[PDB]
Amino acid sequence: MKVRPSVKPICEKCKVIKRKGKVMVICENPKHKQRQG
Amino acid sequence: MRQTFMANESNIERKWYVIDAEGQTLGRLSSEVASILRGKNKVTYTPHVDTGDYVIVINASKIEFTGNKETDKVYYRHSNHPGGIKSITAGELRRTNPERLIENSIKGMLPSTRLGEKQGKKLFVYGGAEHPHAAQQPENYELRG
Amino acid sequence: TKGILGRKIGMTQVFGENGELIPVTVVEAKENVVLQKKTVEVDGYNAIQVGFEDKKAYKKDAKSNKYANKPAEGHAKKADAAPKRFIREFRNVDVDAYEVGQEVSVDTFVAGDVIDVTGVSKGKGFQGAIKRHGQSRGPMSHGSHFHRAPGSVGMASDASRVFKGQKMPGRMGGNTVTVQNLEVVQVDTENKVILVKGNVPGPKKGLVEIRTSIK
Amino acid sequence: LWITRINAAARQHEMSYSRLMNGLKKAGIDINRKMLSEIAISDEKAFAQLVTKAKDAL
Amino acid sequence: SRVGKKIIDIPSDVTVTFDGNHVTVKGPKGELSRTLNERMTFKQEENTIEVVRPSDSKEDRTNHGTTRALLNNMVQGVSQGYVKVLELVGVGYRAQMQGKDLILNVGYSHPVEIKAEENITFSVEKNTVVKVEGISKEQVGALASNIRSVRPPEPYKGKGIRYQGEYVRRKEGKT
RNA sequence: GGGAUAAGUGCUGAAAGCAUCUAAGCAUGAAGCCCCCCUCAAGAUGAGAUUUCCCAACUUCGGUUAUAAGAUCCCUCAAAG
RNA sequence: UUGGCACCUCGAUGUCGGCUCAUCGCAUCCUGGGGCUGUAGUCGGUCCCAAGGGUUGGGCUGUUCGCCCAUUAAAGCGGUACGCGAGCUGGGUUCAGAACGUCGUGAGACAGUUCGGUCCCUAUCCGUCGUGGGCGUAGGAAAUUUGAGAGGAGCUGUCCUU
RNA sequence: AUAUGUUAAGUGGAAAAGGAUGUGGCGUUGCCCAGACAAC
Repeated sequence: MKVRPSVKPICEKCKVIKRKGKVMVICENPKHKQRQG
Repeated sequence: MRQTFMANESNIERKWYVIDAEGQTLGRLSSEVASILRGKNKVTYTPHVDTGDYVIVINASKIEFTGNKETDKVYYRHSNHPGGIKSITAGELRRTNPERLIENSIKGMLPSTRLGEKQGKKLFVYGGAEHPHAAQQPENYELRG
Repeated sequence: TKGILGRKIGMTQVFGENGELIPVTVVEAKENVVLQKKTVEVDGYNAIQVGFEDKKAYKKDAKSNKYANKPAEGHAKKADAAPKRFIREFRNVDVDAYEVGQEVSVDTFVAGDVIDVTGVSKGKGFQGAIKRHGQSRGPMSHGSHFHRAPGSVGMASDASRVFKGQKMPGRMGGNTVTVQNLEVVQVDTENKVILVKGNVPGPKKGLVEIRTSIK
Repeated sequence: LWITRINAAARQHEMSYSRLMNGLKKAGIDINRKMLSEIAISDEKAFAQLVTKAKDAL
Repeated sequence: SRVGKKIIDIPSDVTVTFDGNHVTVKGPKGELSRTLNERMTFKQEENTIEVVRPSDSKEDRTNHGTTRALLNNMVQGVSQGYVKVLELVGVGYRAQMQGKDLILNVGYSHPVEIKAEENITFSVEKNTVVKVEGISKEQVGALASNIRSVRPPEPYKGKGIRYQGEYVRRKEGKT
């Protein structure tokens, strides 16, 4: 998990969602998972 | 010509009321009750004597909040010992001791004088639908809102 | 096992089988009787009330605590018993046993039982300095002038006051102390004593209050 | 103090102090706040008649 | 809500009784009920049920597809039922039944005992394949996840409990 | 040891015919939070509870007496100071 | 932190380091829980949650700081008048003596070395640690108690089995 | 208190470059039932 103020898609399969009022992304490879903070 | 009526202790007649805190919002019930503990709803209201009535709040475990207030409405209580600050959320304070929740909310709307302290001693909050004071013969009040 | 009162006699030693030395305290617990019994319907909680050792009967012009007075006489007579010196309540016991007026005998405990003992520690007068709080001395030498005083008490400006927990001289004294997880070494029914492994709070001939261990 | 007492007396006829004074002005009545509250204390019927006129002028 | 408007809800020998707030479902394995919603009302043409949403609010059109799906899952579970099967991979890793309860051997210094719950049926095939049968989809999924979280798959050799059709990313880390 | 949580992990699940830990719901999860353990505590002026003991006349009840249960002054002391 | 400014104090807010005694923040040194790994195992790297407790003896220097010797689970960084001299010391430096280098025609000077060099106060108020007398608690007493609240405690190594 | 609306953050009741399917208002222009917009 990367925690950075700038969250962006790195994949072409990466997806942006909101959970509990926080922006995140999710790909199958766990390196690309991020959340805003 | 100085002619204004002032109330004495040999003039005042206090009566008893019963409020139902069921489906009401804290604060909005509290301000209306606070105005009754003082004689504000009376002619012959005199500010240096106590001229208000007794109130009884009955259900008081059915009181309501609007926002997310039940999880973050901390209360905070210091104790005068180094690092002695304590804490409880509003949600868990009406789950245990709902009577102190409402009593403290209403007393915070009364003056902190020798007379405000005595006026706040007429409150009688209960949790549940019954109370012991049948001998005082209280009426229902039906908040205005 | 559940609860009993006694007096502290002193310390000795005992050789356990396998020949090891065991330091031991002699507690004498005679004349334990169940007085009033409290219930949740009458009082709000369950407990039994025990009286330890009997004093003399009511006398018309008594002037010490050696003779019972009228209210104590009546209370101790409601259960057919003589007046007692010490009276305590036990909440850990089962209240459905213990008829009122029973005698609590010393063999309610058995060798090997783990117990907790509660006494009043013993009496040290105004001692305060490095004896009360286990503090360090200043140097005894080079130029000192600072030996057994306390240090600084607080800071400057920011705290223009001391604080509520500051440790200062003021009588060691006689608090209530519980020692946990001791053990019964041997019970002596004819002399009515219990041998407890270790040492317990208080001076000789003080009250001890044995209970079964909570842990 | 007088305004507090008049406000208390007007809520018993389902008016607030604000609208009662507005209506009394539109009716032309020129009684003090000091007299208006001595009437409300001693003579309730007269105060009721004042309130009806204040209500009719609105 | 396409799924909300596409409310077929074709029943079976299962009878569908309404109690206004909640709904109860009886069938071959039924008698399970759930509290659905307040602002949404139903209508049963002959046997089939259809849902209707008021005021077209986004809250309404979001609760629409959910209330339509919960009834479908709760009536289709009593009819047919739900199953989730998961497989054990690794040397010496074995699990077998203790009647209704289940104990597992997955390389710890102690076996793991997971006692059963109501409306659930464990059954081991060959000391390496475990399936869970039930009528509640959510409860079946919950238990299937809980027994899996005892030893999840590791990426170097794949050993650990695994869903029957789960793809497992495998790494190649050489000494 | 129990209860509720953090980061995290989830189940079911729409909005958005797919997907998705979340928006309705349902779990789990830290030597940290609340209890559990030890001591003080009704001046808690909101002054709580239980058991037992004691109960008077004068009188202008203005108070005067004498007292009850129970204490104390004084004296011999220490396990207390 | 080194500075910029000159707003309180020049009919005095009087001192670096050490000692005694603490108390708070978290931007976490150890111990607890996790994600990713260029994580095979044992070890690590990086990030997220977390302030309950813990966080060493010496040699050299007045030294803060620093280097070194042995340990330890670990030897965290900061605020508190760079916490604390009406609680202590007085090694250092802004006092009178003396000497060296250097500068000065000289009396002298440096901020450069070196040896010597007086540390006052009986606690009134708040604060804090102990310990009593008075009244109150709708009769007066003796004993046993509930617990609203408050304080205390809270660490961690090695070895053996699997 | 009378009307209309916005906010779900206790924002209101202390801050930036940047980041983001949070939700209103307003336009221009694409693909529209001859079948897109996805799933299979």
